[PDB]
Amino acid sequence: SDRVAQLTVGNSSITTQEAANIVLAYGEWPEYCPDTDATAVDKPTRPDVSVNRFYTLDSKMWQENSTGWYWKFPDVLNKTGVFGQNAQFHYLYRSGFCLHVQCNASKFHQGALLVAVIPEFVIAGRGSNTKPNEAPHPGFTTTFPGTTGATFHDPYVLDSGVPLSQALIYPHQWINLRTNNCATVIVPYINAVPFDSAINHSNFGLIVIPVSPLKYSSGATTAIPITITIAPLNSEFGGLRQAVSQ
Amino acid sequence: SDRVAQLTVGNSSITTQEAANIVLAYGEWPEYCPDTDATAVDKPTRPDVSVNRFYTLDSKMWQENSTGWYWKFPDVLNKTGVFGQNAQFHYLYRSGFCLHVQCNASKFHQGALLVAVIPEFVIAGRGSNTKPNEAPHPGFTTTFPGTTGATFHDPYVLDSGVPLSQALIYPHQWINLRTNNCATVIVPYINAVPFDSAINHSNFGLIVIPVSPLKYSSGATTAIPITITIAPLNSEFGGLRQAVSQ
Amino acid sequence: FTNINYYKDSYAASATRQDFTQDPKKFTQPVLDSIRELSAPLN
Amino acid sequence: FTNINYYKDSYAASATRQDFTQDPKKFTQPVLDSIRELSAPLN
Amino acid sequence: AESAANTTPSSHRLETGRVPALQAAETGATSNATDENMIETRCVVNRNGVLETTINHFFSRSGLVGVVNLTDGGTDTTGYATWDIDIMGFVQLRRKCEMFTYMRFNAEFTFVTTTKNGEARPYMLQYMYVPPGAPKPTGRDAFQWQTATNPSVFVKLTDPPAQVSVPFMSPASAYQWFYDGYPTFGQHPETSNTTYGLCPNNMMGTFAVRVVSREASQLKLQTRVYMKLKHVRAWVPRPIRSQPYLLKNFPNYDSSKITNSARDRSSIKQAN
Amino acid sequence: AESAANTTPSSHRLETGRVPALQAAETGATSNATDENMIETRCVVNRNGVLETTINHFFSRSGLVGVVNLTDGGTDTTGYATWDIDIMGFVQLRRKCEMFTYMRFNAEFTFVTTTKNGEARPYMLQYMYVPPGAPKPTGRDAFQWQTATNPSVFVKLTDPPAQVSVPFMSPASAYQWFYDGYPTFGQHPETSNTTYGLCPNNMMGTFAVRVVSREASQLKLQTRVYMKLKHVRAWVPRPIRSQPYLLKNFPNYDSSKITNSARDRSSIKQAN
Amino acid sequence: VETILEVNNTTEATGLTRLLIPVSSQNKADELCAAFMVDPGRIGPWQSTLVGQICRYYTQWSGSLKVTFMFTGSFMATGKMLVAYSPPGSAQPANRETAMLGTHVIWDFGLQSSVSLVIPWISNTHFRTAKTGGNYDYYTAGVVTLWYQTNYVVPPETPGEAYIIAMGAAQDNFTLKICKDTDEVTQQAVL
Amino acid sequence: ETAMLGTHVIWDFGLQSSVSLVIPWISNTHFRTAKTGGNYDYYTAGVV
Amino acid sequence: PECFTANGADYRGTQNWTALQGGKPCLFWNETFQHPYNTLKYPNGEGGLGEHNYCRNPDGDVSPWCYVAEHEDGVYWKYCEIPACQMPGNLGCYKDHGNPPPLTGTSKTSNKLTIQTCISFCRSQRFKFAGMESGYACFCGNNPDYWKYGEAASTECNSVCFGDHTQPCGGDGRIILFDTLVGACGGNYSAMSSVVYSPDFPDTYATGRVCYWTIRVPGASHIHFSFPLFDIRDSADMVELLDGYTHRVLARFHGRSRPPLSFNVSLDFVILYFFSDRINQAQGFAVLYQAVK
Ligand SMILES: *[C@@H]1O[C@H](CO)[C@@H](O)[C@H](O)[C@H]1NC(C)=O
Ligand SMILES: *[C@@H]1O[C@H](CO)[C@@H](O)[C@H](O)[C@H]1NC(C)=O
Ligand SMILES: *[C@@H]1O[C@H](CO)[C@@H](O)[C@H](O)[C@H]1NC(C)=O
Repeated sequence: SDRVAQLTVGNSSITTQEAANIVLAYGEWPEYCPDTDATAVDKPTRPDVSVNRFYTLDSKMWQENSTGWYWKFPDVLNKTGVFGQNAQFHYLYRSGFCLHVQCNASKFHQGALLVAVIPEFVIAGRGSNTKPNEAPHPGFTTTFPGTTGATFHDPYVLDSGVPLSQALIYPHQWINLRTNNCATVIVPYINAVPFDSAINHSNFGLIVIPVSPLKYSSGATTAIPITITIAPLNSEFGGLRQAVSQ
Repeated sequence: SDRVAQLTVGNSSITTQEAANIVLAYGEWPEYCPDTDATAVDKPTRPDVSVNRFYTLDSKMWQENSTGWYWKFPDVLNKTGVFGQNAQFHYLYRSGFCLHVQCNASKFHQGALLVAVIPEFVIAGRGSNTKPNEAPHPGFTTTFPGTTGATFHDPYVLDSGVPLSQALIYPHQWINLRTNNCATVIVPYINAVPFDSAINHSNFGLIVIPVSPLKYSSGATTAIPITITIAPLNSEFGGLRQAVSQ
Repeated sequence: FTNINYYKDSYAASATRQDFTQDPKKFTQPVLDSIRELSAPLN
Repeated sequence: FTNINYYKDSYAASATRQDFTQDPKKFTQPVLDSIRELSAPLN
Repeated sequence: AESAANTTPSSHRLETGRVPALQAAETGATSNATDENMIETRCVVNRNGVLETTINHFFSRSGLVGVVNLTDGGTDTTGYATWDIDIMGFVQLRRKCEMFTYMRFNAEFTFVTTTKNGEARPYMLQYMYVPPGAPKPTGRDAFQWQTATNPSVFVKLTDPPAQVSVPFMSPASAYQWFYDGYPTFGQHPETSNTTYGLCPNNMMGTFAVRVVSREASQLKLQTRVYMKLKHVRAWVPRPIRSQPYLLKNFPNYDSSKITNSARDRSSIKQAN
Repeated sequence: AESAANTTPSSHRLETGRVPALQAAETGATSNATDENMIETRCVVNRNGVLETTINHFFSRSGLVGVVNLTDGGTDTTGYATWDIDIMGFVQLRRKCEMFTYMRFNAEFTFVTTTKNGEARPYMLQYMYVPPGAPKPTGRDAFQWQTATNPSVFVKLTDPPAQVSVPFMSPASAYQWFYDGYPTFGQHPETSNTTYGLCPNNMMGTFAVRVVSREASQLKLQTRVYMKLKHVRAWVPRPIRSQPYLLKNFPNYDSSKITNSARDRSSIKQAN
Repeated sequence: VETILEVNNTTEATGLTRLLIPVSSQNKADELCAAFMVDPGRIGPWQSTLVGQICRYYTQWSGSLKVTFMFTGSFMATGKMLVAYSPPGSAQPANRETAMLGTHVIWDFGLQSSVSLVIPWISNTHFRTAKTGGNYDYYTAGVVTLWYQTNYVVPPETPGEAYIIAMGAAQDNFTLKICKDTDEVTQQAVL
Repeated sequence: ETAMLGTHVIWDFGLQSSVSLVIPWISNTHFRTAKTGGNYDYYTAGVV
Repeated sequence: PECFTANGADYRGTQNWTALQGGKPCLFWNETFQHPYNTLKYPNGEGGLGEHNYCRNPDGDVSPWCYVAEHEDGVYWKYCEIPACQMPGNLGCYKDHGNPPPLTGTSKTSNKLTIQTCISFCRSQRFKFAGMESGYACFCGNNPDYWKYGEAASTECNSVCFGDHTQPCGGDGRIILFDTLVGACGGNYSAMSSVVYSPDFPDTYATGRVCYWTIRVPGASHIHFSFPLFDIRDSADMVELLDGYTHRVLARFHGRSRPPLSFNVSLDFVILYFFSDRINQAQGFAVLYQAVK
């Protein structure tokens, strides 16, 4: 009565057989901007169907020597569909997200993953140079990976100087291959401003890191992918102008 | 709602995931000696914490050619801790016991064990001599094995001349490796006298006998131990004097 | 007592009265199904 | 009067009101049988 | 909740179905297993206080923020000494402050000025707060030191240290030390992103100081800034950094030569 | 009882059975023989006060506690000066304080700093209170002098002496200068027990002081600590020591050369 | 809030394998698994958690703790373990028959794959200083030892090496006192 | 120091010149057989 | 080298100052009727007491010390910082500040902590340098830079140990350094001129100690031996000198035999034998050798 679930948003539906309870981030549901907290004057648009649905990204094979992956959510589905088209024409943006990460295997595989959101997940440069001219900084595809994603180099320090062990304070969930095969996190709009550009600022980022390695005996299946879907709950847009690319 | 359980006694706790219902011996809970049935005059002591907790014994590897093991419960935890120290100084003793036998394996192993209590489990000597001078009798480590335990020689006759097939009249429980991995039996104080010495008389004895042999394919794990914990519920002691060893 | 300010502004005062509103379930149990204390988390 | 403190803490004040509770029989007559004043201490 | 927590008397249970010690961690929740659903406890009433562990009592410490030099030479002198106001210069208050994402507070800056070898001569100073957009003074006798429509403090060296209260002056609703984004638009390079992570809503002007005189003063002063937080509110707690800081306004760490979060032991099966 | 005691008029008795002057001392009790059950007294009303003899008026004296030196040389200098806070260094306040077993109070430490030959130049000092577990500063320009999450006092030499209030900070319910026991476990030697009587619940950190400057200061300061007790409660009164103190943290006396509690007389049958 | 303990903080370990506890099939009937101290202000496994840094900011702590283990093996892998807490006194216990006299919880590998050993407050005084030994052994808390109860049995064609993730948090009666500076940072470069 | 762990009474030589040590009934069963040792040490009572 | 003991009990020098740079003079050992250590009660040596004012150690202290003139400031005795008083295997004392320690390795705390227990704790884990401070510490490490905080004076690091009360276990915030080679059983010694101590040298040697010290040099002409320290008061335990080519014994030393201060052997494969007993153990040896090329 609890390990089954069907999440339906718009014209999409996600069915599962082995699931834990859904994680609601900070106890707050995604809601529309109230008139007291608002600061713009132009009326915002609310498509409510074409931008509120489960967009499925690509799958990534989880090998034995894998380190992990991360995304930037107001940047991943920024070029795909009506949400991206509506976000390229407008200047202001505000929405929540529903998350779902699929990873199934047999009852003979072992391993565990950690999927969590990190608000304001700034990527750190890797180097030992303090001069301003040679201090290493991450590239644009490292900061904003896009719909593909980026890999970790030192996932022990979250590629940010912050230890992974303390990253359980964020809204997180485990994917233990002996217990479940999916993880679901609902996250509201977390920002210090009511509206913000969905192109020059990623609010938070999803991270999948295998802490327990994938292990199996010789003879079983060897292709274990990680699939992720994203639902932009309660989308709002404002400041209509020409469409920009980036 | 029934295959999970958490038994907490004192400062100990036993968690499980695959369990049957607890077995209550003869429908009687362990209770304190009533004043009508008592015969001593000195006031008994009741520690209620330091002697009422789960003491864990050693583990024994269950091989393919195993026959079984048995213990004597007012003798196993007779030298370990506050219960043993309190039982060496006093002359009278009365308590119940809570039992728990752990044996986990994969879903590819097969086999079944039989854990049961036998009140007044007297060990029989093995031989065909009727002369009083050569009639074989068991040694002290065979009658009272201690905290280690003793093995069976002829577990088909329970090493007592009594058949194992009829030993289901005792309070028993099965450990079937396809159903559960633990067995729990709660037993009250069973004796024909209110109080009794916990050194010169064992009330009953636990017995673990594998009737279905342990079988597995080549490649799986090969170390299958048997772990046992004991909780002395409702302990009472009387007749305080110098501490004796045995 | 408590060093009230002598100014027209309100940010130039000292620390005001304390507030013991912890509400720690927003970080420890951020789930939708209220897990009972004596039950299994998964059925 | 008496130099009341101007702080949030309570240990930073001066000496509070006095207390004249002597109760000196806990050291001078620590016995169980109440010895009368006009009597012999041993019979 | 003025105290911590009380413990109710517990007892033993011998029955099936109730398992409080099997809290599944795959759900992302914290185990809610108390003492009373476990080993037999007693009745204790706790009077230990929880007042000191609050945010307002945790951030009401001054600490050092900035050090400003003032050479005031004779032939290659400068006269003034500007210092942009930022708290990411000393890793103590930065490490204490960077365990949250969004904060909002008021400040109580205190200025302590001493001499090079250590001495307090009665020279009068002038501390000036230049907001962003106001022109910076160039010279010890510049036009900007008139302080018209500009707050300034006149104090000597023998006087007690000055102390002014600064309100919350960010254009947004709260502060933030982590801005995963870009301040401008257009195309961004891939080799050197010197504009990534630049906190836009954090610049708070430049602090300035000179010596009020006519000709010069053969002295080398060195003033220190101590900022106390008050009326503080924190959001979205972040894990505490475990790597040594390397840059001023960029979180970086050494790829090689990584520091572990814990020290080493001889063996895993040994507590000492 | 705001006054001492009043005397009721008495008279003579000539009768058998009532003996108030035969209080047996084998019982461990104090003789309860008053004046009215003895020689004929008069009616006097006493207005003498008993306010000064209380514990709160007996322990509200400052006295000297510690003396801390600060050489601040040029080539073999130290810069800082730590001093562990303990009151068993000067036998006056120790003798006054060691007539009880368990005490509990608050402190009003006052710091008086002077120069070697005697002079008050306006040099700024920094008094730091390092609790147990915090790192001790090593050097006059060390990292610990930032005083973040650490109480400190900045005062000059020409200023009046500083005075801070210290609360009751023992982990137990009260203080104790007599601990008949051992702090650790295991086997204890028989030759030299340097761990016997070590008061565990009495360590209160280390007090530190330096001079706020850049290069150095050719001066030799010497600060004195005066601790005033207040809000004091005493338990289990102990007899007053009659032997000269010999060690800092161990009650010892000379086996030979014993001091008598009273002086000598010529004869026992002579009052002079 | 639960946070991963670093029990495998010894050498011969990289960053990710530093947070795991290896579980295999022992040939001897009873063996000792990883063990660690309780005091969260002491250099060791409690240094990688958030509660350890919070208690390193302050100087005295009270209240009970919680350590929640989590089994990340296969589905067909079963077994039982003994997690045991022991108050101060003698050294770390040598065998299980000595370690099971304290506060212990028998743990199984079932559908629910996490047990939470609670560490009760068994101190003599009200507060303990977050300080390591020397002359400060007066404020030690004890040792948490993890023992093999029965075994790690596994069917064939299944890997026989699992891992257990250890997490730790605080209780409702956990309270702190006097604040100070932490000892995680002493030196700093001029930024 | 071994014998005073049982039931004992401190006795003085005063004006009253007799003490009465009572021997409590500390048996495990209800009745004891009035028989000496050998295999009958099960019914022994103790030493004064 | 002048001190072959961990506390400088055998120091016969002529330093009549407390320190050579900025010190106060020591008082004579015959002008000290006020204090219980003088020549008027200890004639014929007893630690070394003549008509001089040298820094001796008659009371079994952690360091040599003399009587300073009391300037009405309390202290009437100060430790003498002797630069040439260090047993070979004692690197010196250094400072200890914080999170980067001087020795990056494992640590251990104990209520009984002598020098040899920490040396054995660091040696059983294959570390190069030992270290201890404040009486209860054992810092192991292999790093070549342990002076990152500076070198401190030897008089500053004279806090007493816990298992023994005649050995200096560093001080509060000051670590004392040692090599892991001292007090061991055996070692492939191929240096030019080293020192060989008995097993458990700072402590007393254990019962049933027997080991093999092998001395090999890449082609020296002959070796030169010396015996600075030698104190065994039993007739069972014994030291031997062996040849490893055809296994012949060169010399057999015993407790009842006074060994010569120096002799020569024209060999380069010297073997050392040391059979302990189980009845009496008092002190070991400090054999110093030198190879002539
Ligand atoms: C120390 O002894 C030397 C003799 O070598 C002597 O010249 C010198 O004056 C002595 N110094 C003192 C302070 O006794
Ligand atoms: C102590 O010995 C020195 C060295 O010979 C001598 O000069 C001095 O007079 C002696 N003192 C006494 C009191 O004999
Ligand atoms: C050993 O040889 C050296 C020179 O080779 C010589 O100086 C020394 O006296 C010799 N020792 C003996 C005991 O002959």
